[PDB]
Amino acid sequence: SVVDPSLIERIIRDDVRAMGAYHVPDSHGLVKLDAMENPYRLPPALRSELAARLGEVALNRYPVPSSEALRAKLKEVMQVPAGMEVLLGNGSDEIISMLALAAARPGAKVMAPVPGFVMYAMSAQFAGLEFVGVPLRADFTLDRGAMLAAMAEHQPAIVYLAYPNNPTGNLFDAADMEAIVRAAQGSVCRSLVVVDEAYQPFAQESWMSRLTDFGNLLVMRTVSKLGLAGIRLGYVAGDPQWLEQLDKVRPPYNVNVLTEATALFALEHVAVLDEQAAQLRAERSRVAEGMAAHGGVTVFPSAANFLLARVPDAAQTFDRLLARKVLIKNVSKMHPLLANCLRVTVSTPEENAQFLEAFAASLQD
Amino acid sequence: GMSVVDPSLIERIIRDDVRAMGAYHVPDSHGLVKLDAMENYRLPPALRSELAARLGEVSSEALRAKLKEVMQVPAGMEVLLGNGSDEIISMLALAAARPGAKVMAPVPGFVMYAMSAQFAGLEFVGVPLRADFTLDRGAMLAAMAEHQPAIVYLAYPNNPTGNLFDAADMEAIVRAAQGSVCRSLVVVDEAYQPFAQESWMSRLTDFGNLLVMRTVSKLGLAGIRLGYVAGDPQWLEQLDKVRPPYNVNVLTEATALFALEHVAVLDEQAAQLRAERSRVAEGMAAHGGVTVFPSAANFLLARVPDAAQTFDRLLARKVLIKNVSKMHPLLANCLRVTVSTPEENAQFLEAFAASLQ
Repeated sequence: SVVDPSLIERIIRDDVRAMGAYHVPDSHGLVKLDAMENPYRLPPALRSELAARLGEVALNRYPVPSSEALRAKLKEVMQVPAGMEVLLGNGSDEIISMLALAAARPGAKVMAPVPGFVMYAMSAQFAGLEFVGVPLRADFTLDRGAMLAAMAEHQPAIVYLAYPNNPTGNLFDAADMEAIVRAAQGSVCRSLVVVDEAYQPFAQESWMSRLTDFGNLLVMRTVSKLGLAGIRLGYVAGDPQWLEQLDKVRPPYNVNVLTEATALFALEHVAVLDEQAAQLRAERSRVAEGMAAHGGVTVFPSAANFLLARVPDAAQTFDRLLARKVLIKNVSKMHPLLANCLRVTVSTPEENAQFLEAFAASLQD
Repeated sequence: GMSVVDPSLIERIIRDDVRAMGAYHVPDSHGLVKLDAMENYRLPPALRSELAARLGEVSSEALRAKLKEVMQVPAGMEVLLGNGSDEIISMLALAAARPGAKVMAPVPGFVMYAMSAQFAGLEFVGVPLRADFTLDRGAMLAAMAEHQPAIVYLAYPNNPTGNLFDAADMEAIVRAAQGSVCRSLVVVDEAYQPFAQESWMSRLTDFGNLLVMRTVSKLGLAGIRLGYVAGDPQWLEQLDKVRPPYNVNVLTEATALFALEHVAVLDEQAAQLRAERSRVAEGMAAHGGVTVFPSAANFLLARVPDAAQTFDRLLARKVLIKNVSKMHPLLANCLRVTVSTPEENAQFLEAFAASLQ
């Protein structure tokens, strides 16, 4: 090796080098419950129908998925209110970046609760805008007064609210959020408020209908990738006066055809996707109950496909789980309020049962 | 009111220049011969069904191993996978997005070097190429000395100019970025390099601040090409920390593996490109006032008397090429034309000839 390690130290962000193995190698029997992903596969009948449709779209056998058709289907399926426009993207990150870029005015700031979605290189993930993180309460609830005070002091351009939040899992108090949306219209500050529902499972309480009630609100979501890897379709709904501006800063590339065809298929099989969501809800409860039954464990409330839990010793529990071929996410070092916290992704019944046993054993000192 | 948009709030939040821009209107390319994009198809029946089978049935390890084998990634170097060169360029910008971190590239260059920097909130330093689009070593080194960039992109060959920069100049740049002039990661972007050409891959052994970026052919299928970056694990282990889980679609990977297992087909693609690119270049250069610039890529850059007029006339004749005229002073009156199938190339040269009269 002819690498100069001091050059790597100089070029790569300290927070990127600080992080440990974001991806660990796929060994024999390793159960991964560390990533934002849905382990559930479709029924064989739907799997082969999707494989057929994507294969045909790949080989130019089936027709091109029209963006106008995909947007129209989203509006219908997602009950986008009358008068509101939908804008498509390559995942939620592109849409967040487009938003930040559209608002990249001299001195523009982005404000979001912390610990929150963008856990590293925040300003970088918000087109160079200054990031202002407002701590959530110790129990991860949104601190209305703290948000309002920071809003008054800092005068942000954009307020981002993850609904549910990553890594904490919780849906913030709806009243507190409405107060924030109204405050940002002028009385406290002047901001676009973006409710990010990217970690929200299908057929759940959405802010989509609140687009009718607030002129400074945008609601962003994603469509399932249906276990084929790749890029989830991202989308943002809101008033044409906001979206028409946002669409001018799109990167020099469109949304790829497989993502569009896959998202279309997802939208056309909502009954099946509702079934998965229900099965995951039942499994999340069993996993939460199992973890919660132990001494010194706090399982925090969750509306997501993952659970955050505080344990006596996260570093120790992580290693002991990995020693039993179970990989979860240690979020302990990402923020002071996440001290001794692990984030477990809800998986299949078989994998959940393996996690629960390994978790129970790892906690014994 | 509470429920209605405040147009002064739009004015306060959204950039003045974005509001001044016209709306994004998606143009229909229906009925047009499209020679404005970075695409090559022509796959035979037997392979098309074999590929169809593979995609019907559908391991990143297996793909990563086959990439290293076929592309002869040097011993000790690893590969990181992504969605085209685009995702890799974005990941690099994010991983290197420290305060004051600058991205540098010779200009005119691929729009994503500057764009990736803008999206990551990083300054971009364009260093002009010479009027003939050759790399200016002296300019590059002075720029590096002055600005101290974090990343330097050296395309091989360059988009939209098509040419391969001087190898000695490039090596000088890579070595200067090790500490003598500045301290930068130098990425050789081989995304536009056809198969079976001179590559920087083997030089990963010689330079510790070098990464080599490439794509695999998608065999003319619709969608994304597999993109990958080869280099030392100490670099790639850090870049892997911003790679999203399951970032690449299984069909993208399947097609990439199918292509890496049918190298002879990639060789035949390369051979047909050499022939057709010579044909198109000659046909264009025959016209008075037309300068075709040298290329080792899937497209040709040409300067015409009036690019706006030639573009409109070609479009009126149902042929779409890329008007890069306004994208850099050095591209004044330049059009970038993608080399395609014999039939499409014939239609282009027919339309091009009629549009110049």
